[PDB]
Amino acid sequence: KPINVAIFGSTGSIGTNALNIIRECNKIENVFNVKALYVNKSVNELYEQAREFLPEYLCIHDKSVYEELKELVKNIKDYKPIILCGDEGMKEICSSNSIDKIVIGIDSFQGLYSTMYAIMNNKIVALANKESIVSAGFFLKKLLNIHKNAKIIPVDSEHSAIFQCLDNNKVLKTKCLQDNFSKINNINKIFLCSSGGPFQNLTMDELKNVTSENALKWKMGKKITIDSATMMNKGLEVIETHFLFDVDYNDIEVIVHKECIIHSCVEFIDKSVISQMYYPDMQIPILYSLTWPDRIKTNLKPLDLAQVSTLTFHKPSLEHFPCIKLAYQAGIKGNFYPTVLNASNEIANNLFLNNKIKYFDISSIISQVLESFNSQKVSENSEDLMKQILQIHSWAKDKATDIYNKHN
Amino acid sequence: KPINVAIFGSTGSIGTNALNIIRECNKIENVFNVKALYVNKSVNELYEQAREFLPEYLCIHDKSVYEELKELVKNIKDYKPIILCGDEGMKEICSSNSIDKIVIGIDSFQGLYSTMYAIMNNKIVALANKESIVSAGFFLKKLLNIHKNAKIIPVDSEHSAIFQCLDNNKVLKTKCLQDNFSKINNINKIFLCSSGGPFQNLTMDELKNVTSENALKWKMGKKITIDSATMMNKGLEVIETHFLFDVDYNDIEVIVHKECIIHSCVEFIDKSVISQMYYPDMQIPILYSLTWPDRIKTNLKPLDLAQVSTLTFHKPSLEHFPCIKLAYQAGIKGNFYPTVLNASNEIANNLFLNNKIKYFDISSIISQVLESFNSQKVSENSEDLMKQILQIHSWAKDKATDIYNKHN
Ligand SMILES: O=C(CC[C@@H](c1ccccc1)P(=O)(O)O)N(O)CCCCc1ccccc1
Ligand SMILES: O=C(CC[C@@H](c1ccccc1)P(=O)(O)O)N(O)CCCCc1ccccc1
Ligand SMILES: [Ca+2]
Ligand SMILES: [Ca+2]
Ligand SMILES: [Ca+2]
Ligand SMILES: [Mn+2]
Ligand SMILES: [Mn+2]
Repeated sequence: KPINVAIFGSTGSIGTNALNIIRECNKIENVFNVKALYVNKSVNELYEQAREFLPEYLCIHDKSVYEELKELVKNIKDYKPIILCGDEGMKEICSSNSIDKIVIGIDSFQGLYSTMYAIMNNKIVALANKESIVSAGFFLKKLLNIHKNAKIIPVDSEHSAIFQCLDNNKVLKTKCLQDNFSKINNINKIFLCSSGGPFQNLTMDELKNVTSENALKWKMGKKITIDSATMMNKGLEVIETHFLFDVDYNDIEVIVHKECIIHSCVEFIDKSVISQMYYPDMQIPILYSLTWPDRIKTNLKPLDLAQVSTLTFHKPSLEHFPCIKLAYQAGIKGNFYPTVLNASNEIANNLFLNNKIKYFDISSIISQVLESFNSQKVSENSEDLMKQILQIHSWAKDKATDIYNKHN
Repeated sequence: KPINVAIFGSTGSIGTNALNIIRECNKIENVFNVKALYVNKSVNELYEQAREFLPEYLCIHDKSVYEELKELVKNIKDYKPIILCGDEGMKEICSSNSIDKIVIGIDSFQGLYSTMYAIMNNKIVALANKESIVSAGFFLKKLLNIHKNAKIIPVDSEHSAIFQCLDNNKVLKTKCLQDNFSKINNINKIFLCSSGGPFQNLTMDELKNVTSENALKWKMGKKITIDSATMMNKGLEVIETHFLFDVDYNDIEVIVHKECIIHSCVEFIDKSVISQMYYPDMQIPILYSLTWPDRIKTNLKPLDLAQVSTLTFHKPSLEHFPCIKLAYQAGIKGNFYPTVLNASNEIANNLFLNNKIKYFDISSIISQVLESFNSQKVSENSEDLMKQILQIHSWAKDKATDIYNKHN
């Protein structure tokens, strides 16, 4: 009767917000069972969660802190969890029949690999790791066509908004990433809303001088904060929209909505538009991913629209935010160009973060790596397709660093 | 297969807008069959429509122009329609096995009356007439429980918006006007948007002396224009919301949205808000009523959110717009108080339209009638209940007139 959940990345932002909303929903009735918690290396934080939630499974990716975890957990009386580590631990959790739904709030390799294993085990995947969809969208589509009872349910706020705007009567006849999703759902176009970031109103001359300290002074992780500032975040979310909802790139419109109340909107084929709105918020997207197709009661503050008073919309300047254009171009090229976009941006974002390059150098580097890449035939074998994605991702990061080194 | 529709009141505003969107949609693909057209007395307008749509049935209410109708239709070649008159003709159309959906674009007695026969024949009724729901909501609820396959689908723009925000997998477990509709749809609260009418920036002293000319100089009929100016239209729509969707009065909030892009919003139990938006428009509400639970392609202009640029929201002042408070008071009292509100407002609206009373006298009269009414035992018998509604409607109109004459 309870929804049996695993949280991958349980000490990160998404994971901690998921546990917060689960704790609240479990106050009176047993709505969720927290079956498994996994972290990369935050052993002390994981032990504290284990004390509270007492999951059946605990897993830590970094095997150098496996013994530390086991020793900490011994102190919990009358608790004998299955304590695991590394990729093998992740696969064991994903394979458990006692787990229904998996929240993926880790990035990078562990994120893509856990997503893949969750799908291979026909789970419901509440996916918060947009970079998995960008890097490997065609591969995830292939896997979801094999593993018929698996589903990706979006958690990224804008994509949760789009999903909520749809009619569940139609959504239940398809699933995200499936060919023809937009036709079954009568989707014409998507308005993808953005905060615009901190640099949205600067002149070109001002924008040339910005630094990461300017971008880092709503509070989020450093990487995403930089991607919000360049609007590369939105570019990555355009690609994510294309894959999740089978919407053509020409039918995805970025709109800057600085109040961040409308989270995104869907235009249907009759030209009616449905939007989802709330304060900025991750509890609603996370909870909805775990309750869909139902909703359950929360104690969140109700939206006071009269207090909000004013909502504004404008189109972003592609001269000021060239990362948007690069993402459209990569997405439209398809093949492995999104993989290359993602990987090159990882390097360029970090160089800017660390004060090694200027704002317009971010897009310069990314553009040069995209122009250097040559289309490759897509492997038919799933395990070889994954190998190819990893090869291309590593090549694109090394290529970005080579461009930096040569200019330097 | 095609959507088989009858239009009641086919030369009125709703009826011509219905025929317009049917015509435009049929140019894209032929999906609607107009099976019947019924008009009050525009004998030559009905002829022109029959020429175009060639329905199986034609009906005119006024027997005086009945013969003239038949004369005109002889001139259409290879066209043998069934041509009917009056209430008898309306009942014959509603009983046709050929007709699935009936648009009610008429008012008064004939308005509630045609709605009743459509329900008794288990049809889909696209209902624009809020005064029917306000005045006779109990009779309609009872009828909808006798005739289980009948459904009312709302066309009033705000109520269509609300309905469009829902997941039809949940809607299909219930229907409009059913007890528990909001609980089954997980609805917590409604934002009922309003244009605010012409008087939001007026002071109390300015309102004291406004005239109907000030109200009548978005273009609509006189009665609803005056209701928009006093915000009694919104008050009626609050009661309509309560009946259609079973939302408690303390969970319906009126919000003034002068741009009229967001047409209304639904807050679910998780606090997520979903809204419908488009240009001001009656084509989408009418079309959705006929396509529900599907959507079809239109050639309407797409919403350009960046061009709209700014949306604003504020709370209405109850001191400036006392009709709003009277509507909530009547709705919360329940029983036949809504019937009394509607009927007394019909008289007061017309008194102001004809320069016989001032703006605050409208609410004064309505308030005095409501205070004179005493709750009635609600008949369990459907026929007796309809008689009660008619008796109370008549009483309230006469009481409003009595109050005006005693002061005058
Ligand atoms: O992609 C993102 C971050 C980047 C986007 C953003 C930024 C600020 C607000 C809204 C959107 P962007 O439009 O600038 O690319 N979300 O999905 C953020 C969600 C967090 C919402 C929240 C929770 C707590 C406190 C405050 C904001
Ligand atoms: O109740 C109504 C009329 C009263 C409300 C109103 C008035 C203007 C705009 C929006 C709403 P109110 O909020 O002032 O009470 N609708 O449902 C009107 C729908 C027609 C929309 C449209 C179509 C064509 C041209 C222009 C406006
Ligand atoms: Ca160690
Ligand atoms: Ca929905
Ligand atoms: Ca298209
Ligand atoms: Mn996002
Ligand atoms: Mn209305």
